[PDB]
Order: sequence, then C-alpha cells, then structure tokens
Amino acid sequence: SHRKYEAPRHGHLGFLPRKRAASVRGRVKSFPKDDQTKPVALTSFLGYKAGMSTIVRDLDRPGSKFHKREVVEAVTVVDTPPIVVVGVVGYVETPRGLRSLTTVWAEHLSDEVKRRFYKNWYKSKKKAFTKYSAKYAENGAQVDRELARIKKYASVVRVLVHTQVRKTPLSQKKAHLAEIQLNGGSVSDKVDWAKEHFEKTVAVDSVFEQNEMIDVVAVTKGHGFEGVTHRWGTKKLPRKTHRGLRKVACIGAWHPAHVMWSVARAGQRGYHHRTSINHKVYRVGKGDDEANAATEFDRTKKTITPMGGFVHYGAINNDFVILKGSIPGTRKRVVTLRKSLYTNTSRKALEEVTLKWIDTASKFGKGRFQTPAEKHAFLGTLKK
RNA sequence: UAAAUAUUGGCGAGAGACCGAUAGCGAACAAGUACAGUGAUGGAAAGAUGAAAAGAACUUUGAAAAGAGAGUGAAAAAGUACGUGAAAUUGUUGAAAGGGAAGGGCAUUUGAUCAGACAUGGGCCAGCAUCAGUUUUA
RNA sequence: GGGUGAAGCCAGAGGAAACUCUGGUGGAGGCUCGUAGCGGUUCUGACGUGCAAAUCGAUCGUCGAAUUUGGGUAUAGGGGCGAAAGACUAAUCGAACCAUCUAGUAGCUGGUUCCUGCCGAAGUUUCCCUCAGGAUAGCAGAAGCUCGUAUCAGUUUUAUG
RNA sequence: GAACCGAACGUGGAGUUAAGGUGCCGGAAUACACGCUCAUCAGACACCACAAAAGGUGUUAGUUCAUCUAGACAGCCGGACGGUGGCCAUGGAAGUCGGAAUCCGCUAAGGAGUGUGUAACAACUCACCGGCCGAAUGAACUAGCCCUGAAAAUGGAUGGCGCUCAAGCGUGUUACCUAUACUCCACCGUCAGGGUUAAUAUGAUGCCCUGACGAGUAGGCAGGCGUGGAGGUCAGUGACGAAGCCUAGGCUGUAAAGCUGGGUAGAACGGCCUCUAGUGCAGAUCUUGGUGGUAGUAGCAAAUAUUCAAAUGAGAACUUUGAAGACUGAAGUGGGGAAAGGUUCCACGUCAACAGCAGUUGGACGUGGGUUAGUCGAUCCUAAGAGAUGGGGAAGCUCC
RNA sequence: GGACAAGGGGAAUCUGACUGUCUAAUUAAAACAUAGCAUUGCGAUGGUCAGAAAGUGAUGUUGACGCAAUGUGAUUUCUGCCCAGUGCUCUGAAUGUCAAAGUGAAGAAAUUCAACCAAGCGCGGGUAAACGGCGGGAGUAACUAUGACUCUCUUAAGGUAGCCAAAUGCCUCGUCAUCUAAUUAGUGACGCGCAUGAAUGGAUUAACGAGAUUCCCACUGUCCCUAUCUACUAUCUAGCGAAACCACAGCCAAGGGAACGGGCUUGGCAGAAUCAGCGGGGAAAGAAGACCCUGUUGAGCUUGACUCUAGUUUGACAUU
RNA sequence: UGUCAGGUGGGGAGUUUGGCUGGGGCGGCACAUCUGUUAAACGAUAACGCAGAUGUCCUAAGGGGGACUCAUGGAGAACAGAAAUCUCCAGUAGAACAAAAGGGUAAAAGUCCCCUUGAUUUUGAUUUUCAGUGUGAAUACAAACCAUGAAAGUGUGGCC
RNA sequence: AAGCGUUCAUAGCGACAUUGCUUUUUGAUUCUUCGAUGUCGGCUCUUCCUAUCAUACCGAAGCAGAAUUCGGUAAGCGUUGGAUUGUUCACCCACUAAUAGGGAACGUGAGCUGGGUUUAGACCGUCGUGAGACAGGUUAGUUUUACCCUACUGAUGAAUGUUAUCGCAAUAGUAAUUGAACUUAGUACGAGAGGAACAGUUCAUUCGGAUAAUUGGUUUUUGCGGCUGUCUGAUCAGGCAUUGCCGCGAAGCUACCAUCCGCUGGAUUAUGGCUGAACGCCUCUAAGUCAGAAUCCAUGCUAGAACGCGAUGAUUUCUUUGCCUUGCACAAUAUAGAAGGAUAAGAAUAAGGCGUCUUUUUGGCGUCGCUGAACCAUAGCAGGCUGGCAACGGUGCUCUUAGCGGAAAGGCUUUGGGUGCUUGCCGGCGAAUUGCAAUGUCAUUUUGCGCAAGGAUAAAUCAUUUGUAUACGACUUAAA
Repeated sequence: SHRKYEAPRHGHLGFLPRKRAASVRGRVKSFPKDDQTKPVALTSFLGYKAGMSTIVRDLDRPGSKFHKREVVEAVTVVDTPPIVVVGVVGYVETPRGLRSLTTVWAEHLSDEVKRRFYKNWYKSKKKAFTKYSAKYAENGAQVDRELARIKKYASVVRVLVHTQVRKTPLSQKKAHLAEIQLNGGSVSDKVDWAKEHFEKTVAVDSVFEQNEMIDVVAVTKGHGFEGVTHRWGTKKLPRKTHRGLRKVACIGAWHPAHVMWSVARAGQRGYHHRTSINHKVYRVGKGDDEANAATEFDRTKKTITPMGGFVHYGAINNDFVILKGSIPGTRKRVVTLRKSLYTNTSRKALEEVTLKWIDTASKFGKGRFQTPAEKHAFLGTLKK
C-alpha cells in the first residue's frame, strides 16, 4: 500500500559517504580555470582559525528598510602568518588525466618542514635532503635541465608551500606542506617566478584584497559515533514505546529483500571534509602595528585580541583576515582560503564595506569592558 | 476313605543346538541398595592391572601436586584416572589447494607412490610391406 | 496518631402561656483521613533461556470489625466444599493422584536393515451407515499340463446386412 | 520446463542420419540466388508466455474506369451573359429562405446557376471554354512489410552480446555439424533350436555349434554374498604369536564381498558338505551413551562504601590486628523462643573437590570434645472430637 | 509547613443502594452476597435429607415470633389484563380405561373366553410475587382521522401506569434544539417502539464507587521540536563460563518451476582476516493448528430422543 | 418386615443423534425406477445438465367373436342462436386408446352389441440391468383343464 | 456520428451500436501452505509507477483582459493543520502554488500501539420447552527470544624491496525549492465593471551543510551565596539527608527558540520556423538546418578502486657474519605456449595513388589497381679448417661523436675508429656406425648460491606523552 502523507526525505544523499576522512588539512580538489592573458599570481593560501567576534557597520542597499543604518554582524578571525615557497611541480596533459613529471626543491630547508618527513625526529639522524643538497654544488647542472624540462613540457605548474608554526601560539613545531596552483600568463613565466621565489616569503596582501569573496575549505567538528535522530534529523518515536524510542521504526520493506542505501542509520558524525562558498572579507590587518581595530569612527588604540585572549588558542602577532559569518572547522585547525571560480554581479559582492566598530570583550565569560584603561576608569583604585 | 492327576511358592539334586555385562531377572559388584514423593508407590548406574604387588627404594628441579632420571617385570605401547582401546571430536609435524561455499562423473597432463618371467654360459612401445572385414574421398 | 461529635446529663436567654432558642459536658458509628497488617487498581513500567515455573519497583484499595492469623478437629473422587468464577481439592480439575485389567482398539500418521539376473501393473464394472475403507471382476507373476502347424489375427479384398 | 518434436537405454570401437542448427558465446557456409523493410518503441521461428477495431500520398505490387498529338491534371490570368428580376410564393426572394418547371439564343463557352454577399439589388466565385507550356496524367479500390492506436509499479532480458543490400521478414538451391536411434565388428548375460563317452581320465550338472533379444516404480519368481550357534570332515591353523583393531600398499569378483603385505596386540579360531535362527540399518520429533559448531561469546549490574599500613604465608582486591570512613537506626542488619532441621555449636589439624573471581578463611574436609533439674517443660484434667465393651447389621473386609 | 512529610477541583449522564466477597499465575465489574419484601411445605405415627443394612442417623440441648425449600434485592412510589397451553393442586362426577392374585364357564388335562377391578391417566373445579403470553390481523364511519360500534387468528387475553434511537432501534451518521470555527460523540425533547414495560420487577433517588462516559477550570515536554545532565550497563582487560538452534551452507536481477530460489538456466560479477552497531531477509526460533472439515474416536451439560434404574406409592399373599 | 405385581421417576446410568454435496450448513434428491434429449448414424457413456413422470386406477379399461368409422369443414331442416338433434358430400387419421413422453394401430389395437374368467394348475428353459449373482419385469414351449368362434385360430392379465 | 451547442455533427459534448486495455473493487476457482508464513487500522521511514492536482515550456477554444476549459513533451520537485468515528472509506472548518491516484506478501508486530475483530467474566433484546444460539448491541481482558549468516551504516587491516611526504581520477553518488510585495501601470485590452506580462529591485516558504560572537536552554564547576532537621561540648569549620532544598552561574554541548552559506555552460523534447523536392505549384522534411522547458550531460561538490597509477625524500654494523650497481660460472624453477622477419604515410570510397610539365591550382598530360601466390632476408659441422681472382661494397661484435622521442618517451636514426666473416666468381681437405623414423634437447623468465671489481653508512613500531581525535583500533601532537 501507498504512503498516505507524502513528506520530504531527511538528509542529503550527495554528501555520502560519511567517513573520518584521512587528511586534517583542507585539500583543494579544484582550482580556477586559468588565463594566459593575465599576469602570474597564487590561487590559494593557508591559515589558522582563531575565533569569532561581533562587528557593527554601515549599509548601502538602496531598496531595503535598513538603508544607511547600523547593523550588527557575526565574524570569524583567521591567523595567517607569512607563507614560504620551497618547490615546483610540473603536470602533463595525457588521455588519462594529468601526471606529475618532476619535483624540484631549494637548497636550504628549515627544521619546520624537515620534521614532516619523520615520525621520530629526536631519535633520527636528520638525514633528509642531504644528498639532494650536494647537487647544487655544480652551479646549476641538474637544476636547469629539469627546470627547462618543465619549461618545454607540461601545461600546469604548481608550487609547494608550507606554514610558519614557530610564530603561532600552537604547541606544534611541525609545518604543513601543500600544493598551490599558479594561474597566470604562459608556462615560461610561471617557472621564472618560481625559481626567484625559492626560500623567499609571501604575505597575505599580495594574494587577497579587501571587500572580496572567498571560498573556504576545512575539516568539521569531531563528535564521534552518534545515533540516528541527531545525525540525520529524524522524528522521535512516542513515549509509550517498548525497546527504545530514538530510532527509525521501519527500515524498508521485503521484496526487495535487502536494506537500502538511502535509509538513515547509526554511524560516524563530524570530522568531514566540506568546502564552503561565498564568504566576504571585511579586513586584512597586519602584525607589525599597534591599534589594528582602530576604525575611523572609533580611533582607540587596541589590538584585535580581546581581554584575556582567544579561548583555546592564545594571541595574534601576525597578519590576519576577518571573514563574514561562519567557517567550517574548529579552533587550532588548518584552513585553506580559495579564490572564487565565477565572477559575481550579485550586488552583495560589489557593495563597498567600511567597518565602524569591533568588539574586544572577554569572551571567556560575559565581559563588560573592552580594554584595561576603560576598566580602571569605571572602578578603582582598590586594593592591589 | 489310598492310588493314577495338578504345582511361575518353599527345601534338595540333574541337564540345555538358551543369553554372554545397552544381552540375561529390576539386580553377575555393600540391589529392592543409593536417590525422589506428604502418601499409596516409583527405582538406577556400577564386572576384567600382573603368573606374583615384585604397587615404583635412591638422586635432582619445585612452596606442593607432579616432572626428568633411575628401579621392578617377559612387557609400564600393563602405573591402582590400570587387558585390547574403534568412531565422532581435538593438538603437533609433514604434503597440497584456496577472487561469494565445498563434495561428484567422463578424459588427459604434471607430482607422489606400486604390482607384474630377459636368465643363462661367462615382455613393453613403435615403423614399413603385402592381405582380409567395414567405410570414406576424388 | 488525627477528623467528625449521636443518645444521656448540667446551666442560661426569650415568652401572657403552650413551649422555643444558645452554651458546656459526654464519646455513639459493619462513619472518615492514614502507620504496621491484609489485598493486588493502573503504568498494559522493570524482568521475560528471570533473583523468581508469578518475582521487582512506583502508583493504588481497606485499616476496630460479614476483620487478620497460629495449633487441634470434621468433611474424600461422580465424592467433598463453594457470599457461585465450573472456583478450589499438595505447581495436577468441565471430574484428583497411585498401581492393576493393558502389549486396551485404530478404516488414520511415521518407519520397515545385502547384491546382481528375468518378466512387469493399476487408478475401471457391479454391491456395501460405501465416498481417506473392503468384497467381486479386470490387468500381473509363478507352476505348468495335452499337443506340434492347427483354424487362428486390435488388418485388407469380393459378396451381403 | 513431468506431458510438445525426434527417438525408447547391456559394455566399448568406426561410420551415417533424426529433430534442431551453422557472426561470436558453440561443433558446423561472415555460403549461393530474387525480392521487401529503416521504425526519437524496428524485427527475429510450432505448443510458448499475448494484441484488436479503425486509420497514413511511408513505400511496394495489383485490379476496375477515364482524358491524351496538346495531354489535363497543372497554375497563373480572360470570359462567366442575352431573353431575364423566368413563372410562383410575400414586407421584400432579382441564379443563392423555398415549391416545381431544367427552355432557347449567341455560341470557343456561360447551370433559368456551385457557394460567398445583400432587407432585395450591387459585388465576388465556380461549373464550361480559351491564352501561355509540350508527353503521360486523374479517380475509386484490394493486399504485403513499416507507423499511429499501445498506460504499472526493485534494474532486465528474440537465452545473451550485438546485428541494418542483416546476424531481420517471405521463397529457392547446395554443402556441413550432431543422439544411448540406424548399419558393421569385439566382449557380457538371458532365452530358444540342435550335436555329442561308440573303452576312449579331469565337472553328462560336462564339452561344443547356430540364432534372436536387453529401459522400468508398486509387484512376483530365480541365482548368489555375509552374521550367531548345531552334526560331519580337512590326523586344518596357532605363544616360533589365534581373535580384534589401523593402513593416499597389492590381487580377484559386474557386485554383495573375499584373499594378502606392513604396524599394533597377546588366546583362541578357520575352509568345504549339511542343519538352524533373537541373522545384515542412514533415516522412525526412534532408545541409551558420548562429542561438536555456536563461544573464550551471552553474561557474572537491586539491598548507598570502601581506604591506608603491619603481621602470617611459596602466594593476599577478599584472612587476623590496628587506624580512618560508613550503614541498619531500636515495627533493627539488636537480644531470645515456636514449628522445622539434627551436630551445623566448640577446639586442634588442613585446602584434592564445593563457597558460578580468588582463598592462608569457612555452616567444607580429617580427629576429638560437648546438653547435669522435687521447683522450667512433658507426665495429670477435660474441649471440638476420636474410640473398645454389652448389643444389632453384613457372604465377608468390617459397619452403627 | 524553607529539608523531610502532604487532597487537584467543578457541572452532568448510564449503572449497583451502602460496608463486604471471587476467577491462587491475563477478566475485581454493572457479577455474587446483604438488610427489606413475598411465596410454598410441615402439629412429631410430621416436613426436608442421609445410609448396602441395622434395636442406625443430621436438622433437634428443636416445636410454627420455629425448622426446611425458592424467587426478588435499602428507602420514597406503584405492581394493570390473561387458567386455552405447560406444570402444581382437590371431600369434584364417576365406569371412559385398567396388573398379579382370586371368582365362574368349557375341556381328559395342559390351556382357553368371560365378567370383577387399586392407584394413575382421561372427564370437572382452583391457581400467574407458578413457567409463561399480554401481538396484532382485518374492517364501519363524524369530520376530510373519526377513536364510540362489530369479529376473531394459535390456543386465553389484547401492552394499563410508566420509560426510550436507553448497556434494549435493524433502516441510521434518525429529525428538531443546544455545546464547537468545524462534532458517526455528549446532553435535552419527539416516538406504530425490526424486538420497551411492571417482584422473569417498572419509574424515581440522598450518600458511596481503584465501575463506564462527555465537557469546563488550573496544570504541565503528550505535542509544535527537540536539547542537556547524573548513576548503573553496553564497550576494553584479569578470572570464571552457559543455552536456544543446526540436511548442506550463506552476493544479486529475470526466467521457468508445486504458479514468491541461497543452490538449476541466461546475464551482472568476484580478493585474506576482522570489530562495534542494526533489525530488510533467512517464507528465523518457539508448540504433530486451538479456527475449519473428516473419523462409523471421545467426554461435559439438556430434554416427551431410544432402553433401563435407586427411591416412593398402590394392590395381593405371608407374619396372623 | 419379607416376596411378587401396576404406576411414578433426566434424581441417576448406558447409547445413538444418515449419505451425496464446485468447503460445510440451509435448500434439493441427481439415493430404487421410467420417456425424450445431451450421446459424436451398431451397443456402451458423465455433471446438484435440459423438458417431464411412478409408490396408483381397472370384473372391465382382462379374454374371444361379430358389426361400424373418427378429427374437422361445406350444403340443407319449425322453436334452434357461433354451439342441441336429423341427412348427404369431401375426409391417410389432421381423432381416440385409465395416466408422463415417445413409438404402434383403419372391414382396427378406435366406437357400439352378444358370450365369459388364460388375472387358472404343475414345474423348468430364456432376453434385459449383469459378478453373465439376486430383485423386478418380459418373451418362447411341454403336460393339464377351460373360455370363445361356423371354423382356422387366439388367450398364462391390461397394445409396448 | 442521429442530435445538443442562438446560426454550425465533432470549440466542448454526444444517443443507438461496436473493438479494447488494466488487476488499486468484487465475484469465479481451490494449484501452493493446517508436525501454524503472527489476519483491521494508525504511528514511523524508504523507494518505485503515471492513467499530471500544482510548478517549467508549448498547441486549441463559443481565448478581448482577468479567470477557466481540452490536449502535448514531462514523475525533476511538492502534495498540509484540525472536529466526529476503532475505522479503510466518508463529511465538514480553514490554510495553501496545490491540497492528484496507486504499488512494494491488500509494504512495514524478534519496529511500537492493542481502540477493532477473536476465547474464558458479566448485562440487554429477539429466538429456543431446555442446555444454548444470534455477519445484533455493551463492558473487563498476557503482545516471548538476535550473541549466529547475509544485507546495510560506520571502523581496523596481512601481502606485491622497506619506510615517508605530495598528487592524478577510473567508477559510484549529487539539490535546491515555491511564493509574496514595490516598480512596470491602474498602462495594454475593455461600453463599463474590472485588469495582465518580460526586464529591474527587496524579502519570505519548504529542504540541505556548517557554525556558537550574541540571545535562550542545560548545571556534579557540587564555583560562590542563602535555608531547614540532626550529629562533632560552644564559636570557627564541616559530616549525613541514595546529587537535601533554593537563587545566580563560567566551560562545553545545542535551537528556524540563535547567526551565516547554497554555482553557469553545452546538447535535446514538445512546439514554432528557414531553404526545398516528392507531386512543373504548395509544403517545417524526404536529404540539409535555426531557436527551445523544473529534461539530459558537463562545471562544482562527496568518497577514492583496500589486486587502478605517478613524482620526490632517506635507505641499517665492523663480532665478519649484509646492503646496492655491473660482469662471471654453478644450481634449482617454470613458460595460455619463439622455432627466418609485428615489413610505421594521411584522407577519400558517386573516388584515389605514383611520375612529369605549369595562368601554383578543386590545374594539364601519362600510368597502376581486378588482392600478401606480395616485399626484405635465404647455399658452408645448427653452418668446420685453409687458399687465390674481383671490388672498396654489404653486414655482425665492440667502442666513441652527434642529436631526436613524455601519451605508457626506456627506443630511433647517426659521424667516425678498431675487429671478424663475406655464397660477387673459381679452388683444395673434412663428415660415415645416431646403423631404415622416434622434439632428437641449440629458446626465455624469475631465483639465491659462492666468487671479484666499484659504491653508500637508516628508519618504523611498542612503552611514555597530548586532545584539534576517541566504543576498542585508528587519527593528531611532544620527547636525548
């Protein structure tokens, strides 16, 4: 017999399967579509999620009821120390997809990167990239052959990149290696850029600009096993139920005499790899500056980090990015910011933003005061 | 009122084309016993070391049980968990195969293993030629 | 351990009288709220190869009498007892249990132990408190006896119904 | 695929066909010859797993009738009146609301008129005939293959892949594949018809010759294999090793089975002629006894609670002593009895089993010790009841 | 009442008055009991009841304000009509019927055919707080329903007071009114009511109910819509260590087939060993279907089924 | 009190409470028989297939012999009429024969008139259903004894 | 297709006849199951069908516009909240874009519920003399077991030299959904009444994936503070009341009860068109071709074949006893199957190749194909041992100079040197006996054995630790 009351199904099918996923890093599965007319630039970046904070700003939607008004918003702060290039990879077009031709590396690798190749660093002899470093004692015999090989063949040229994790407050030491594709003019100009940029550092100001849309990529919250009702979002069974009432009652129906793939079951929740789209940037601050949050309306000398600090993280003494809304991931986690694939004329992404005020109260609790100078003005001076 | 006639009980003697310890009486053994039921009643399992206990003195490892040696005897592959010691079922070693079961029948190949008249003085496996019987193809 | 406060007594107020009101005292009832005690409503909760062949929890009914219970004594199977449900009568009840007659009877179910060789069926006719069954003929095997090309044939032809 | 088509079967060898097939899976012509079909849902082989009425200028063949030396159809222009508004009908009917007449002229041809249109005319348009052009066209029907008609539930089935002058549909002509069928030979058994000890060794039940046949449940008869005992007989076998048991050793028989090498073991047991029976097992929710997978899994969670050192001991989460925390809270986890059990009380020794973990502890196990009454109970009296005697029943056990 | 302890309340309808009692382990009720009411039998040589029998018993250490046998079920209020049928009962009239023993006649006797005849049945009377029935079926008409006369069918009588789509109404979710935004429900009226109705008790009703049913107030995770916390499990380890079940085993689609394959046929396919969960399959386990039919198989209960019987009652003979 | 006889006696005892059947039960009879058909041109042949019958009536409606023609139509005769009785012509059965249906029959097997008891006795053989048993019915003789007719004959119940 | 529809058979309808399809109604039948397949509905959850109620894009009208009616390709996407009834069905009150119909053992009971039917208790009416009956009404009545195999949802993992980083993408899955307002405009259209649409702005509905700055919830933070009863002689400071109770309450977890985010290209269907035969015209079609829808396919997102691959990093002692690269012999082990040679134009097929001239091009003039029965290699003991004649070529083995080849390049030409053989043409010695045939053994893989040259001199697990993770593994960190 038929259903009776036809309602929409629980959960999205496309997001199956639901595993742990191997990597903790985001991993960009596709980059933008390239243009040989435009100049050379990086398509992506690496950072760390610090926390969240409120923001008040203007509004210029001629049409809405809140035209030229103060509007409170949600925001996510991202710690982004300077990037360090240390490699080049050639990729050749074949009938069976792309194929890696040759990897090249620089002379002087740091101990942040070299830790990644070992599991037991303290016990090891630290022998990595020693015999490769001897190849650079020939001016550039074996170097410029393989760079000219990548110049002749291959239509795509990516760059190996790692994060600086001695500057950040994390107890990590290890770096995070990652490929970032170069989308620019020609193949020859990509490799000329790459050899000059060995060891050389890269900032965030070169990659991203203010008032721009970004795609975010990172791994979600932990949780673990979880049942049916919270994982999928099914209805509770009545109170008067023998043997459980937080389940699906009927799985399927015999003939077909099997359990269907579409049925909601118990199994792993969280820690999944998701890529979010359209997140507008409000600020691209700098580490070498007192008064980061000093807007033109406010003008009070205070750093972006609140009273006490960011909870389960610490502080920020480097460049950072204020993204609108939420970001998929926990704190202390790696996140890869990607440029948009399609240029919007949507009117949201086009409006020019100017921040009016940023909050810096102790989010570890319910803080009233923003800075210690304000606190000593309200109460004092007893008795310490 | 004896005799010729009866007799799955009792006391005493003979026999068998009868059973051979899941048989034969319920009972070959401390069996109407152990045990169950308020009670009338119900009611099992359990035979075999060796000719002779000669039933393993003495050393050494272990807290001890036992173990390794030694010793008794024709034999301990007879040690009082005892003549012989099958199958289900298990451990070790050796040989072989294994992409949603294995296990069979016909025919080969390879690997293993095994019967069968060349011994006297010092049979098995094929090839060609001319014939017979049955066929096929120019 | 509380609540309610019936008869019976004592004192006052009103009234011309007949009598009528108010205050104490007293402690009635198959009354009433509730502990131990005795029961077993609902959760159709727990457990459901259990702690348990009927228990566990919370919620509930009744709680000074048609009450609850020990020891002794009476009633025994077509009998006993029953404020009556065919209830209870030693986990056994629309007729208990123990032995014997008893290896009760069954047109009904299930099983029925070694090889090759030769022949090879039937589910149809008549009768039956016959229709899941028997008798009777038909079909089958075995043993053969009297004879040795016979007066035969699931067939044809000529003549004729 | 129980039943359809072809064929009925002892064991093997060689040839040849039946029904059905020959792109590949699959052994065998990607043979030969003449047509038809192209499907945005093609079709594909009896019983058999479906399709109809009704339709198509999709294409192929055919039947009956017509016009043709300008076809005539085209297909673009020219005409479409004169008598005439014909009689009638009635507001008005003039070819065109209708009822009947249906005739002439000029004629190349023009109906007393095919419709449009108007109150009725007017105006347009056909029927019929020319003008341009130069060889086949027009109507009505019949059946072939294709298409529309043709909508069901998990993903799906000419057997599948795939096939388009086919590997499809209809028809013809040859080769080739192949059944336990047919022909011929070898061997087995059964049945029939003969011939022969006329001394002439060994079974007259013998020893030969010739011919046909062979499927089979229920059922019947025949000839053999094995098990336990009884009578006879091989002056059978055996402590120099009988019976039993084990064996990817061997030999014989179609088979039931039998004989024999190697190992183990330690007292009896075989063949041939006959007698006799508690004489052969895979099934019975069979009977008794033993052992598996499941599985080192289910589980050992209710009565609030344990901790630190010291001692004994081979060994201590659990025994004994100390210290600290706790609970029952006097309708009690306190102190005594009744029924019921019967040494469980108590000491010394001591852990193979039992105390669903452990154990030096124990209501366990081994060996002993322990209950003292004139006054506390029983004994004595009677209760609801039970029950002899004298008597009377009943064949009587016994009943009142 | 700072912990602990401790009633939710209101307006109705059906039903039994109340306290009480039962299906031990699925039914606690509207069932049973009850006070009250009524009926029947009995004066001891008696009623009711036991026993195989007795010089034997229970009621009864009794005597009608008692013992025995039934119905109804407190109070208020009423209990209408019908003795044809079926029971029960009688100082009813008899001779319609009617046993053995005895009486008579016939016969050689066995026998035979006659009258005579006890109770009990038939015939007559009584009885419904005995079992039961109290229906309708036809018609006549005043006026446009009129409820006064006739008969008579199943026998005798034809539903009186009362109450209702009621736990009793098939047609139905009756029609009208009310409660709601909306009501197959609830309550109030209507009644030719398939098939209501008077101690087989009718109508009403204060208190009481772990009884059934509808609505209103307060209250809330029942619900919109789920979220979080705590202990004890599960989970992992040390030790100890089972049962159910089991032909053989365990991947799908279609086909045909005992008409719904895990094994046959044609395709899809296919990679050691394993751990938490879970309830789609294994037509998953539980029990020789209890429903249904068959059997010439049974048992429990009932009765003008067939054949008997203890007890009791009438008559004859003996005791005499 | 004892023995025998008559009534009462579900208080108690024992036993039965058909079959077929598009499940059973309620209906119906297909359960002993008969006619036509289904039934497929010898016989045989099914269903709760179709249309219908029987559990009797008859001393004459049995048996024999002799007379004579019926249905219906047409033409004529007072009351008399579509229909009473009377007469002639045509008349192969279109009538009648105890009942269901089919077959059979014309100087008759129909209708009327004369005489009677073959609806009698003794026993076997034989067809049909069929086991080639019984039951029922039916057919053909032998030995008798009668009826009827001038006789030949016919008759052992109802034309089959 | 007789009539209806003012006129007019077919806009929409359609009598009298007649062919079908379907198994969501109910009968007919009794093949499967009676040593049991748990029988009514509701709750919960998944997927399939189209005979389409809505939404996308079109055709027809008795379509002026608005509303509605009939049909086409379409199952992509959605289809509700309540009163009464045990109900399926039914009937109402609203909302809505719309409140379409069905299947899956009449889906779904080791998933729940037990109101219904359906046992025993009991009551009422009709029927029966009576026990009892009633497809009449009424009330109270027991819902057992997964620890096994497959299935699904997550999680480890032996083995391809060992270990570690960074990637490609075969295949499988896939998602967005519908409305309201402002403007267009009170404009088109219409006598009026009424009353559109495309583009352009802002917001909502249902659904999905993350997230915790704020608001709300949770409180064993037993963090602070308050209050009862009792116990420690009093005060201070605490125990117990199975978390004693009460108020506020960080951290974490969480809510359309809180905030953010949810893409743009190509090829088609219906349908409407262009050029244009068949059929001298006409025609959207026969050949060819332009636009086109919630359809399909990519882009993007999710997993990553544990028997699909690639690139890069480091590769173990001196007890010697072992590692890698290249040549010796020795030795086992096998080979879906060597036995002269896998011998390189591209495009057309109602057309091409090769050679040679020239208004260098879709150009002239000749010639070949009709099968590879080809073309290159080919005579010597499985190919011996030595001579000359004639060329100055052909080849094998080594070594070097150059370059080309990334799709899986692991191979192709190429200068030169050195060193053999040479059947281009003539000479001189040798072979027997394997006894008349018996594949008569002449390949090519792996492999670890000892040699003797050249070369280099490590990691991962366990234990410990951490929380961005966590049933247990695993994952993420740290540590001379």
